[PDB]
Amino acid sequence: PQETLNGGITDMLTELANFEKNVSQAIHKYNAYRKAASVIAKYPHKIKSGAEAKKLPGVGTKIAEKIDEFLATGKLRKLEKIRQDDTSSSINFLTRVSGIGPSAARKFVDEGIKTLEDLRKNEDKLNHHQRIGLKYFGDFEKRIPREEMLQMQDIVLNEVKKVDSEYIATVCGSFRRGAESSGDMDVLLTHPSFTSESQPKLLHQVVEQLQKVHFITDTLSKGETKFMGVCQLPSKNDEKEYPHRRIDIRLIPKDQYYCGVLYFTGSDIFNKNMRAHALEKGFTINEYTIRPLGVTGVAGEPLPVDSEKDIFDYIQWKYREPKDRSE
DNA sequence: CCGACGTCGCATGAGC
DNA sequence: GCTGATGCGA
DNA sequence: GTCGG
Ligand code: NA
Ligand code: NA
Repeated sequence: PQETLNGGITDMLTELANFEKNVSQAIHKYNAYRKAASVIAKYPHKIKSGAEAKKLPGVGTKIAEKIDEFLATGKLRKLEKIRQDDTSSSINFLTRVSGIGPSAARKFVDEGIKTLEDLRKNEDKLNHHQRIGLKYFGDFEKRIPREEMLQMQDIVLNEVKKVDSEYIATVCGSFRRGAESSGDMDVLLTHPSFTSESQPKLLHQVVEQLQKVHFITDTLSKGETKFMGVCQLPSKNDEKEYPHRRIDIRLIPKDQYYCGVLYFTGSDIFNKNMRAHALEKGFTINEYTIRPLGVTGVAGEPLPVDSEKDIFDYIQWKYREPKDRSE
């Protein structure tokens, strides 16, 4: 619903969330504030009091108090104070650079490094990932229009097939669900020659070809099963250059591919709902396999999966389009 | 009261 | 130089 | 910070 409903509250909780991750380094508190921010962001009424919000799952006593304070005063004293905190706001800011987490950011600010320009003056203290993150700080914070994602998909699917026409490639994430914009490109890759009960170069040569035609421009990380890096659409001649994007490519065993596609398609809320059905039906679904319990709860061997629908079939639920997997 | 809160590949440091 | 923990991102 | 065993 309209941000004007409870935007101040959700923004406040989101701010508090970020400080718990990046500054307090308390990851579970961060997820709590986000869970509260989300359940409120889906609430179709302008909240009148903290008690009204406390009814919602994810909102407890402390946030109810904070909502009371915000509603009455228009702000939150603890948030206002940490905003002005030069050390804390600087630590929180540096973590926006990909590769710089809470630990690196605190180390930087300790030794007087607070800003992007500070990072620029100090390259030899940055690792390879962080340098890329610094290099593309702005572009990485931009979202990717679906039209560009399609143009990116065209290039990925084409070069992948050109390497070996037996490769199977699927762009997952919210893009596969039909989102009008994406944050990055998540590619899932497989080959009939690759199963669980069974080359080290299946991933390399796909990455290699995408570098060869200058789609992939940088590499954050690269192993035998997982690639994380940077890509860029070809500049339409004299038209303004496209922003560099984040792209992940992972090689999954064929017998685990469709459990992988299902999981990385999402949504998170949908996955939660989905593998909670499965439990009530005697099956355990994770990222890799679907397995059966189990009179006492001993999970048996992974069931054969040749498609997404195959998984739906096991747990007696009808196949639902990626379009309709918001929850 | 008090533990769970996802899990893991890769890069990198520490430990030895 | 080998083993394993840590930081990071997803 | 919240939930739940
Ligand atoms: Na609640
Ligand atoms: Na970061």
